[PDB]
Amino acid sequence: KTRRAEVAGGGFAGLTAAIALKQNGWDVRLHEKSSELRAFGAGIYLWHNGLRVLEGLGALDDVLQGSHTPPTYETWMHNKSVSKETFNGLPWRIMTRSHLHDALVNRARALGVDISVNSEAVAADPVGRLTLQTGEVLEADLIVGADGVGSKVRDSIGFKQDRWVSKDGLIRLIVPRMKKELGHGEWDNTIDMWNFWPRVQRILYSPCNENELYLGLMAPAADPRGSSVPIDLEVWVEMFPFLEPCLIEAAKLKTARYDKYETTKLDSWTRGKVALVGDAAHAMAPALAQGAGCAMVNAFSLSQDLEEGSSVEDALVAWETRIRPITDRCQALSGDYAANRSLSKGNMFTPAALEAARYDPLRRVYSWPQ
Ligand SMILES: Cc1cc2nc3c(=O)[nH]c(=O)nc-3n(C[C@H](O)[C@H](O)[C@H](O)COP(=O)(O)OP(=O)(O)OC[C@H]3O[C@@H](n4cnc5c(N)ncnc54)[C@H](O)[C@@H]3O)c2cc1C
Repeated sequence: KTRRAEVAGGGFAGLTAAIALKQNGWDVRLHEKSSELRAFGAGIYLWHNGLRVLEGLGALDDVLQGSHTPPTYETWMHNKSVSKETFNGLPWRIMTRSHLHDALVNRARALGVDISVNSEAVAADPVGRLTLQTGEVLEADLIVGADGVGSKVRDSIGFKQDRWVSKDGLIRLIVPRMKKELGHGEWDNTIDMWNFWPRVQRILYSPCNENELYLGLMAPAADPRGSSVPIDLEVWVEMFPFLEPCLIEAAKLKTARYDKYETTKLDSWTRGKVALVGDAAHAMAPALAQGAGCAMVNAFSLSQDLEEGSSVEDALVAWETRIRPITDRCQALSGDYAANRSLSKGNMFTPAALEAARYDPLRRVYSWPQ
């Protein structure tokens, strides 16, 4: 009677699938390749779609405590404010990655999800097996590929994949807010601080709570000072002097990494009893801040479709058919924004840009109209 799920990946997609399945009475085992459960990338934004998934997972309270909704999302071009957007009340939130990841881990443990670390999936079979790097073959009614970019679960099966890689990247960090030292201004806002002159450098300034500030320092990979890690303090201060107190702190972080990204569009997300979720299926450009939101909605939604009385194989097909278009459209528009630098103009969180954000996975409708 008790159905079994094997999840490869302990990132936001895997943790979400795990919790949602466990809530529905699945016996779920999650496998994380790393030696501990950690999330990288410094900070993250969630919108109403993602926040609803957390509500659905019973992990919302722990996320909202200790994270921040700025009074406004502000854009600057060459230090001039060009927009302030509040999205007609659409909920949104900024936090560190560890904060979101910890809430999800605690919830999974509270539910009794079996979590293994040092446990790497190297292959999956559509008939319902997952092979680990040690050689162990696990049978289950449902295998979830939540193993991120470069997914072995996906590549062991072979999907037709459109791949693209960005040449340019950014350096993401958590630093103290330094609020007093920043002096006059609106330093609780999101501030997307664009510049093309004297050089292409941008900081997305993203308060996570009273103590922690998430910064994303973005410069071309061809720029040997701006792309440097640990950060080349002088070049960031010269273009963002009003952030010097925080940048001095960022310069102390010798763990900084300059990270680029890749995008992935697949011919399908399923094969038999194997479902691909998150980056493994649909890595997208960061411009709409929806990569994880989409992953969380999709993982959540996969549990919904598995409650319909159908075989797993048919429930998977139904799931992709139902939920995929919101992700495809989001991915597409985000890619276009990123290629065209569209957010530089401000006022670009249009109703179509906000489509994925407006989606409520709990009631399966679009809310917070614009
Ligand atoms: C610059 C940038 C900014 C972004 N900002 C946002 C944002 O603000 N808001 C947002 O919603 N999204 C954002 N994203 C997207 C977001 O980072 C990803 O979409 C999301 O983290 C992917 O979740 P995941 O669970 O699919 O994969 P991952 O987070 O990559 O996790 C996969 C996990 O699987 C593990 N793993 C890997 N291989 C194996 C294996 N073989 N076996 C077992 N485990 C394995 C990994 O160790 C990792 O723990 C951003 C992306 C970029 C590039």
